[PDB]
Amino acid sequence: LAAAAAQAL
Repeated sequence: LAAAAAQAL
């Protein structure tokens, strides 16, 4: 999940 979120940017 942390990576999914980071992907926003």
